[PDB]
Amino acid sequence: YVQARDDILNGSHPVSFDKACEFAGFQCQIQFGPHNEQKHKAGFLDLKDFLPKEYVKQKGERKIFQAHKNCGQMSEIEAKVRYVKLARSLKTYGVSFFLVKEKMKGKNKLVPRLLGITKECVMRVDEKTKEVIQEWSLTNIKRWAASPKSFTLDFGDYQDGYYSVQTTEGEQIAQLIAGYIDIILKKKKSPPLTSAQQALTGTINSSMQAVQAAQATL
Amino acid sequence: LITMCTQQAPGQKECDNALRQLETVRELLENPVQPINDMSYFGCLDSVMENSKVLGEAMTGISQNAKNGNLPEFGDAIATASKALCGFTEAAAQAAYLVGVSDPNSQAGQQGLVEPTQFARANQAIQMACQSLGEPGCTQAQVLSAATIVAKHTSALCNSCRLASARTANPTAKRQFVQ
Amino acid sequence: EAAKGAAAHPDSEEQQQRLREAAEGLRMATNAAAQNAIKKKLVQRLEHAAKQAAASATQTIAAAQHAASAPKASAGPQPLLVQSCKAVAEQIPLLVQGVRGSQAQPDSPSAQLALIAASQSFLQPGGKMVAAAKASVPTIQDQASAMQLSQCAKNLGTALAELRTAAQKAQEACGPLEM
Amino acid sequence: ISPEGRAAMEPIVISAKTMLESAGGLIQTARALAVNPRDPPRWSVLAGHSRTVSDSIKKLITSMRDKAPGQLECETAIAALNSCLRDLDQASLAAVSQQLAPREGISQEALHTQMLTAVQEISHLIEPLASAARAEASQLGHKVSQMAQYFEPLTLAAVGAASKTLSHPQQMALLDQTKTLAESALQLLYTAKEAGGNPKQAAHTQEALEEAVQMMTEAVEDLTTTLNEAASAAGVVGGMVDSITQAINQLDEGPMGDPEGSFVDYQTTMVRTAKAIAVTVQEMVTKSNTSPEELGPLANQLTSDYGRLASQAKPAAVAAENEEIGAHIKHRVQELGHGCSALVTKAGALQCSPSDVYTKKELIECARRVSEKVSHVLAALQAGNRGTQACITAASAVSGIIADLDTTIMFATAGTLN
Repeated sequence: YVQARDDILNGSHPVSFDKACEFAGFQCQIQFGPHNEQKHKAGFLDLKDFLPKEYVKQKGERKIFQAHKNCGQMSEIEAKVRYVKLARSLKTYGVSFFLVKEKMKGKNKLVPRLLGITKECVMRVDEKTKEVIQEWSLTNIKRWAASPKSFTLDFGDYQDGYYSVQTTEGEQIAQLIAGYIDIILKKKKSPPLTSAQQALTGTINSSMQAVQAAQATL
Repeated sequence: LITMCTQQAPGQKECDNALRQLETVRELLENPVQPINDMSYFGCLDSVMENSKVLGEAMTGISQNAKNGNLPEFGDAIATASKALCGFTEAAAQAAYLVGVSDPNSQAGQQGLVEPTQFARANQAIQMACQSLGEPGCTQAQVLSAATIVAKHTSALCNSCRLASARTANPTAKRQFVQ
Repeated sequence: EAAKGAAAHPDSEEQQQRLREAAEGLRMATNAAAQNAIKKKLVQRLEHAAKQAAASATQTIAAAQHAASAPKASAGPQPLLVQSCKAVAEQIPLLVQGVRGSQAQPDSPSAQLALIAASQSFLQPGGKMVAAAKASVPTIQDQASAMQLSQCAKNLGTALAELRTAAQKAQEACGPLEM
Repeated sequence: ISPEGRAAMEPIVISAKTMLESAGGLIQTARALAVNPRDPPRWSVLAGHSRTVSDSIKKLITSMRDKAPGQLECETAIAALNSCLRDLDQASLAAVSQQLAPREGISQEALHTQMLTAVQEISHLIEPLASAARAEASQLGHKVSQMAQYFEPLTLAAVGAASKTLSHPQQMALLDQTKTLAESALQLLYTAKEAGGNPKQAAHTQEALEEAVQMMTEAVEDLTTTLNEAASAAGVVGGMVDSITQAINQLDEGPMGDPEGSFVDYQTTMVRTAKAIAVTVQEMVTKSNTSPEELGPLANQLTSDYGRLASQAKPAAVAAENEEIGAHIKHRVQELGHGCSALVTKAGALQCSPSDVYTKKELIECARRVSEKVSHVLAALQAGNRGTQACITAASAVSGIIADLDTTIMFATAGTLN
């Protein structure tokens, strides 16, 4: 429960603001009763604790409280199991996440999307939507390389024109790739002549024979 | 002349009018080198569809009349059929023009600033108003009719002048258009 | 006194035209033993412009020959340049003779009027020249010919610039007696 | 006309013919039935003639529907450009991972020139392309042909840029712009191909078209910035000369349309331009006294300025009543072109040789001359008798007044005034 809560605090985990509110309901029930959140409304202990920084800035007003009511009389272990299963339901698990801004197709703008990667597949999730925008498996990868600022994501020949990811920590992601591509290894079972010069020379010829022709015409 | 001078009782006087216009538009099609009208691609497509509708309903009307044998309705129907016949024929010619231009190596042209057919028709309309004006005692009705007709034609030609002025090249040319 | 009156009030059109008439009066008055040479210098610049006009033209034609020599799709290479060069080729000789009469028969004002007309006519194809030029720019398969035509077109655009300038010099230098 | 177009239409020609001969035979049957309403073989051949009519009707319809005028070629471009994308991505790989290598025989600047040329063409024709997507497909397919056959060489330019350029993040960015270009290209391909110049296509098509059009726009001018700013980085660039000439020729052609904006508005525009160019050029002189390197940005901004000047001068030129003033302003702005040509020329020459004093002598005399051309355009717009040029000048004056008064009020706050 608490480690998934911590991943929530990271913002790595794909959680909707609404989904964050239901997790906040679970947390308010495991930490207090339904009436406490009814007693007082401010609750950074409801906001700061339950939510990541963007969500506390979102100042979740009373959808969180309604999620509390929905949890209501569920025991601490009841909401704990609910939270755990709800967190497992997302494809978030076994998966690494990295906040990145990526060149959006059509024109030079950078899209806010999350780098969700598991040991065997690579997803693609918008940070403001928390659903996967595009998906791949490890198998699909046929090449890779990371700049200090980005990384190359070979989606194989099937995908037309992969998109690279602009990443500060891209080299760390590439060492992950080394660790990632480890699973595929585990699966396996035991001059005087220049191009410019020659083009120049062909031009020279073309010209000289043209010269001979011109002289003859003369 | 055929119509209001020779009686409709033969009816097939419109048949031969159609035969005439048939051969006319036939040659017209035969050399597609020019467009009949601005009326464009999708427009002529439409024209084709409703024209074909006209043909189908003619297919109905003339056939049922001939079964009856009642000549007048038969003749009116087949004459309208001929009208639609004309219609699609120029439609097809002009679609030919447009999309023959559409060939990748086909070299289009602007075909200039004149729309001589419309102007000339206006010219003859003006001439006809003048001709009506030539005879001393003429009914006021035709006078008023021609007056309004030439008014609208003159206005349209004024629009033509303005359009050319906008679109042409020589500043003095558009000046003379204005004057 | 024109200056003083302008000092009285700046933008009064009366003052502006007074200065105008003053200026050309100074001109005309200078044009007692002069405007022989003043018109002559007007010219001198003019035929300068004409000379490099034709030079750029020779550039264009050479570029046209290499250009047509190039493409495997030599037939139907979609060139505006072929008609472009044909037009300027037919456009050169009159300008040539205008220059020739200007130098050979300078005093005869009508000859320079003729050269003025040759200039202003010669202008029109410039934009289309550069248009076909830039369009062709990618088309080539020999980037050497690309530079050929490229620097050619720069010549052209510069030219047409000074050409129009010379034209304005003529028009200010105009003498309205051409009839 | 093109022959094979006539050939491909010969089907439609045939079907129209069949219209006509079917009408013929059917109408002799109509004559024969007008003789007698009930003639069995005659009725049979009337039905057969009618059937031929209907058949070739549907055949004309088939030919027109399967005609799809010019659709083929947009997708040809689609695939060509997708291949372009793929190789661009190999470039991105070989750069981000640092394996790509230049063709060192060629030099970068000309490559940029080719970029410029192609994108200029594209930029120019997209709006006519859009209008074709409004009305006509013939020229539509023609234009798309041109733009595709320009894209591929521009792709060649992109690959040169990648393999040659030095600044790794920055060359990567250049190719990002290339990618944007291609994306816009495919998008317009779609928009038009479904659009087909048909007024009958719903406004969804319309929308798609216009926002795509913009997308291509922003792509194009961002490219413009990139290339000309490389030129500024480039020590010597005659490319701006070509821009000036473009200004000149378009100036020459003039706008065939009718005035829209208020002449006084144009006048405001020119005065802003002129004051800008003057302050910029004198500041350029000062920097020439200091150092060359900065003229590049200076030169290119000047170029832009002249372009806007001419651009808005044309509708200004058509926006008055006294065309004589318009052609006078025309004279003025041409001479501006000549002067700025000299300016950038000598600026780059200096950028080659910052040591020479003869260069800077040329610089200052050019600066003088062009200053007088600025004065010329000043007097021209003043001769633009409309409004009151004094109005804008006094607005500037009062603005300075409030600047003074803000200084005074801070004095009071500090109490320095006493």
